Amino acid sequence: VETFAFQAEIAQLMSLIINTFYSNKEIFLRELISNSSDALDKIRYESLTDPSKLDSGKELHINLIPNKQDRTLTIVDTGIGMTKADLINNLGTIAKSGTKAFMEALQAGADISMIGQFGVGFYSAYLVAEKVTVITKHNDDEQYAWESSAGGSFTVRTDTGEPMGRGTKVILHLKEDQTEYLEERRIKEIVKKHSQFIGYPITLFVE
Ligand SMILES: CCCCn1c(Cc2cccc(OC)c2)nc2c(N)ncnc21
Repeated sequence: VETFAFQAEIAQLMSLIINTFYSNKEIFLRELISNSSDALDKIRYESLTDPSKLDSGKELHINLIPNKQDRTLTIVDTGIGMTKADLINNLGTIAKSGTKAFMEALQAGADISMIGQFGVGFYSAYLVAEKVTVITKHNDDEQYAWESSAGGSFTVRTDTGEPMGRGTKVILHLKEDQTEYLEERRIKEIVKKHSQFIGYPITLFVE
C-alpha cells in the first residue's frame, strides 16, 4: 500500500466539494457515467486500428450496482481503464487547470453542478461518498485499487481482488445520510434525468 498526497489544488477542490452547502448532490452520478462513457469511447476508438485491444473484453457497457448491506453504489465500466501512472500522477496533473478554472467560475456565480465542464467531475463523488475506492485495469498494466477518504491523501495498491478484464469500478462508500442513492427508483430517476442518451447500455442492478 503506497500513500500519496493530492496536489494542493486538488485537495482544495475536494474540501470545497465536501464543505460547501449545496443540496443538488445527485449530479455526481452523471459525472461518473460521463467519465465511463468517455473511457468506453476511447477503447472503442483505439480498437478500430488495433482489434487486439478488445481481447480483454468486447462488451462495452456500464453497470450500476447498489449494495445496501455494504452501503455502496458502484459504477462499473468496461472502458479503457487507468494505468498506475494515470492514478498517481497524470490525472492530477491534468486536473490542475480544470480545478483553477472551476474555483474561479464559482465566483462569477457558477455552481457545483457545472464541475463537469472543467474536466474534474470525478471529485463530485465526494458529495455523497465518505470514501471512494476505484478498481481499474488498463491493457498495458496491472489491476490497481486507488482509494481516498479525502483529507489530503490517497492510496494505491496492486489489486488482489477478482480480476476484471479491462475497465474501471468506482465504488462509492456512501455517507450515512446519503443512502437514497441505493434505491432503485432514485437511481432510475437520476439516470433518466441526466444520463438518458449515453451511447452504451447502462444496466441498473437490483438488490
Ligand atoms: C479525467 C478523466 C480520466 C480519468 N478517469 C476518470 C476520472 C478520474 C479522475 C481522477 C481519478 C480517478 O480515479 C481515481 C478517475 N474516470 C475514468 C474511467 N471511468 N475510466 C477511465 N478513466 C477515467
